[PDB]
Amino acid sequence: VDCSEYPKPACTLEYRPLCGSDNKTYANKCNFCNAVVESNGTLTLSHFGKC
Amino acid sequence: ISGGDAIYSSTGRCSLGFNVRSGSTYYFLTAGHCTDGATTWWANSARTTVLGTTSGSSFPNNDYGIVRYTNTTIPKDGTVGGQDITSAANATVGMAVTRRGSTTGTHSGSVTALNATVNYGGGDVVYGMIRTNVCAEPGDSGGPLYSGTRAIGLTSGGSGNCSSGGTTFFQPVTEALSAYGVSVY
Repeated sequence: VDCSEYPKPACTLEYRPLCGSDNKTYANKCNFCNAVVESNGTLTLSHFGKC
Repeated sequence: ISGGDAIYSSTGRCSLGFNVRSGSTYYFLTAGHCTDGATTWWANSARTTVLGTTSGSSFPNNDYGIVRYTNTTIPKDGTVGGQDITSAANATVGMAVTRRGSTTGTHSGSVTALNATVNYGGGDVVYGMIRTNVCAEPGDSGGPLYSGTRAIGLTSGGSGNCSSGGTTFFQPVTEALSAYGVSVY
């Protein structure tokens, strides 16, 4: 995932689940990318869809 | 199926905006970021019940799209849940509004600003947006903003959530209706 433009204050509101390397389901790209910023970039994408 | 209800693409879930028509042809409006790249829409997470097919999409710059119904069986209520919709109107600052979406249900508040520019990043800038104090969460995109019997907008994006509160932005529905020559019913 390209998070090179985050953190972003405003996100679109689609539900597009992503499964992180932390075993948590992120609701969409914008939530995932802000969570990548929050993890100090340790978080990666395990797969597309729910964990 | 009516405004705020779950709709499912091949990759996720958004919300139905309003049911609309042109002559005898029925459609629904939703967000343009939902319709962008999507073809088929389903009524269920199993993707075994087809709703219809994407007929148009305008994202960025705006945030609206339209899906033509192909399913003759599914009811196409001219409502947002129990609320009858009978006209469309432009948003005004202070207007009493309600949003419905497939994640958070029905939430009420007010229009705080008009003509907001919202930069989602990567060249995805939307102009002319309605700003409100109503919260929303992922899956709510595309859901109606309405004021009684009047359709006002379609859920685009926001900040925050329905636990601590937030700010949500909406595509004026009149622009979507004009684009496709459709009307609420």
